Amino acid sequence: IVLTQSPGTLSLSPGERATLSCRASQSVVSTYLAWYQQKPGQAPRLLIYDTSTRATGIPDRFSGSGSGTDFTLTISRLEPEDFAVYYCQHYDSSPPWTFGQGTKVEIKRTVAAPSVFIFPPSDEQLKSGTASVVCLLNNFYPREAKVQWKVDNALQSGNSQESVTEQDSKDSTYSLSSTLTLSKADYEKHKVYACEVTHQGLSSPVTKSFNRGE
Amino acid sequence: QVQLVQSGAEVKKPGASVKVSCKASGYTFIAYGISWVRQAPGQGLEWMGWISAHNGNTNYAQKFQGRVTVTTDTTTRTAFMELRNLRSDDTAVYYCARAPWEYNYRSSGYYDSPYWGQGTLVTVSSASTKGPSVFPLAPSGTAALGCLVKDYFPEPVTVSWNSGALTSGVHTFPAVLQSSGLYSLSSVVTVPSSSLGTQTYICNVNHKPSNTKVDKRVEP
Amino acid sequence: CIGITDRDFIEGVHGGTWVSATLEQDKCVTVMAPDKPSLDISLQTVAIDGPAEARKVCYSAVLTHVKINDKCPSTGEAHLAEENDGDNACKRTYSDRGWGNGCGLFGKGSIVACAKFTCAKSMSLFEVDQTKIQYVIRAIKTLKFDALSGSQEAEFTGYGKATLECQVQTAVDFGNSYIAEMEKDSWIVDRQWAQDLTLPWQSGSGGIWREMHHLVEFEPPHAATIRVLALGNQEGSLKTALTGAMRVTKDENDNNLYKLHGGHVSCRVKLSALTLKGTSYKMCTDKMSFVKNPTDTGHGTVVMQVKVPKGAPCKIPVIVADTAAVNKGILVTVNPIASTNDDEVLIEVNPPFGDSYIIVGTGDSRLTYQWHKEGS
Repeated sequence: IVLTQSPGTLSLSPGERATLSCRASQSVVSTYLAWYQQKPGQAPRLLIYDTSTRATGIPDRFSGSGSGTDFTLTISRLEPEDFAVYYCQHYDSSPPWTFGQGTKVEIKRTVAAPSVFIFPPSDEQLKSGTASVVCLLNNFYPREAKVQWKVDNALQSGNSQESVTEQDSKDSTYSLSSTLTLSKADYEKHKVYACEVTHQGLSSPVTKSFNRGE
Repeated sequence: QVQLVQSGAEVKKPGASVKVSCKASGYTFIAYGISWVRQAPGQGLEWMGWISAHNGNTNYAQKFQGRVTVTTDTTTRTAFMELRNLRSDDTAVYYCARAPWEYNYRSSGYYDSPYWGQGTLVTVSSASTKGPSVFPLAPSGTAALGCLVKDYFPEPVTVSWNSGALTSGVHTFPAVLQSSGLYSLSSVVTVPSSSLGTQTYICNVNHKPSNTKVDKRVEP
Repeated sequence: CIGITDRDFIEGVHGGTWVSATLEQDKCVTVMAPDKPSLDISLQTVAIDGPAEARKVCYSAVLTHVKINDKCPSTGEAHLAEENDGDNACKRTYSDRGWGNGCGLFGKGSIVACAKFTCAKSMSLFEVDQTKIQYVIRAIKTLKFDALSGSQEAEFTGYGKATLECQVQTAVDFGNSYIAEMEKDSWIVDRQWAQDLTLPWQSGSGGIWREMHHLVEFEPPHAATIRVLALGNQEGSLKTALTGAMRVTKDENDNNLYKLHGGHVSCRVKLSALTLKGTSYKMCTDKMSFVKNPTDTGHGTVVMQVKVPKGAPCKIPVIVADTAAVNKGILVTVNPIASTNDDEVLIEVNPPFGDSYIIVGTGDSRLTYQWHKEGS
């Protein structure tokens, strides 16, 4: 019994109408589909049990539906609170709970390119024995962006970890900071470091480069 | 009201065992078997196992068959979960949820609202507590500067800028786990070029588990 | 068609001539006068237009959304908000409790269960407005009629203006019977039989599914749980209980909710002062065979069809004796004459109780039949 939740990432401005789809395997008289809302940093708040009956204290705008294998969670008027990830669970005549694969509803705005910044490892840190290069992306939209580390024109993959902050509460923007962790002996053995940035709002992929301590 | 009370925070090294409690309260616990769901950080939800109280037969997910064992305590009004040898990806938040007792399309509560308990933050990794190593990110159009809170365990850490005087353009990033088992994040601020050599910027790092408080100043 | 006899009409001094004849469905009656064309009166249908729905009996229930409240022995009685809802049916038994299932002391512990009632398939019961029964005479000119409008006028070329004072006599006395409609099939059932049914019924104004417990029974309660015995569709018990009932064909041509059925009609035609003609028929004593053997109609009458190859223009002597010739076999068929040779003529007979003997023929070539009747 497989589930199919679409769409994945939803970009709607406040006041518009939302419509999610948790496409189930088979919709029969015994089919339970609990919807959910998950804010980053909190437990899911139960939204609708069964398929369309609102939970305790859930506002009036939340309502479910069922037609064929596809179910639908509908939000009439979106509000700033209602921007989070939504889930769906399924169990029918069997113990297992099959959950949805996520649906994040984010605020939409005009595509804004990031301002790329690169930070060399602090000369104090290299005395310890590790070097971490930080490549910072600031105040961009949409979230989808790729950062590739270029160490002496060589694509390095296998030592970099990224972290994207949640959407801003003022202008609805994201940020990203890639960290390249290298040992001291391997760090100074190279010369030029950079991070290639590819984004939707860039006419040409920007790269901020810096040589070894110059 | 009607609620489920779970256990507190637990930290175990890989291969050990974890027993999470879930004390049902407010309803007839004899029916309404209690199911278990978890959440890896970033990853979505997936159901691990399920138990009943009346007709105590249980069921487990095929991936977690050989590890988990769920028990119940009728007199104490509690539902348990024992997790066997712990891997690295087993770090998650574990929830207990009210559920029907037979799952036969009409017994008792097959169409009732499933309540959820609190969180059970299980953090499994080899290492022990460590204080944070704070390193600066000095600047070189709009200027950007920040601090690198590196090699700290465990979460959380509060990076306050200028002892609370900066709230514009301060993007404190979520932490990541390195290959050594110690987190490290960055907290940067976008400042105008005129405020570089005139004002004074200090990043105030406060780590509660180690009670280590670091206030580093960023000089260009 | 079918010719009339002498005493079927009367021509007076002044005014006109009247014909009093009974017309059943698909049986014509002609009016012939010398130096004038023959007539052909055909009764097309005797039907009803959009009967009124009295109630709606459910015979296939779907029970879901089962919720329980459990009270320990001697701690009060369990209550649920679904006992007052019109969607759910509830039951109140007791479950044995003790120190094991967590209750204070021993004894029969109270428990209440409720299950949502969702009727999927339901048969409906229609009641006829006897005055609004339609019956059509296609004398070609088309004439419709009601029990209220027994007289409708139409002028024909050759006979002047004609007024037809008609009257309809029913066949089942809708004053005590219903019209049950299943998924596709239909029936005519008794009103009290349909009201003495052990099935839930929805009221006329819409109401609710009153008396749901005829279809909802729960398993005996365990410690704090119920299983619902989903009593399936009792259609297997209904279509079997509806075996010995009269059917009603829905419709073929007119429209929907236009239910056709057979019956009886009596008419009187007001024609001008004309010298009409009479035609007599002899008796059928020749060889004859059954096309459709005498079968039941449901309301006591037996219907038989016969074929007369020799000496067609005659009426068939149908005798139902106690064998001897003395008959107590009250005859329903009017004008049992043969239209043409190698044709079939319908014969409706109302035998008495017990065991009778149908007699078709005289002397040689008698078509006999026995028909046990234990109507109650």
